[PDB]
Amino acid sequence: GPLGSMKMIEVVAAIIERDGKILLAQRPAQSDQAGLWEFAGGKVEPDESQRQALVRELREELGIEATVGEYVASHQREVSGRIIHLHAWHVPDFHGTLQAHEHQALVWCSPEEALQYPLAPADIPLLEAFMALRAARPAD
Repeated sequence: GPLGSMKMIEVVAAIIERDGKILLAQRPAQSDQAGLWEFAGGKVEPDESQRQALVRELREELGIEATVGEYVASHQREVSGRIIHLHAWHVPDFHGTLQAHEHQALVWCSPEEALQYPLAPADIPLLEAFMALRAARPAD
């Protein structure tokens, strides 16, 4: 029925895996509290590429020039009628040093460890399949 009657909000999430651990950045929304970490990334403008968005967003937020390669998983959710389309992609390489611009703390923790923390509701299904990818291995 309604296709174009809905608009998608595209968001790319970068899974920065170094040493076997993933990069988590502390940032909530309107919460006066902290402790909840998120997977760094950003919203995708239609005129920019999904990989390009991650690369530039991480360059702006994390001060790193990331190299996008292997896709992990995608998750869909809604924001008052609008469908947000999140892509968790694994960046196997990054140029620079990770810094937190719009984020408070930056931590490296293993996939299994990460899902035991207060991750955003969208980041959970994404990490679930990331650790799934390492444990089941789609290459078999």
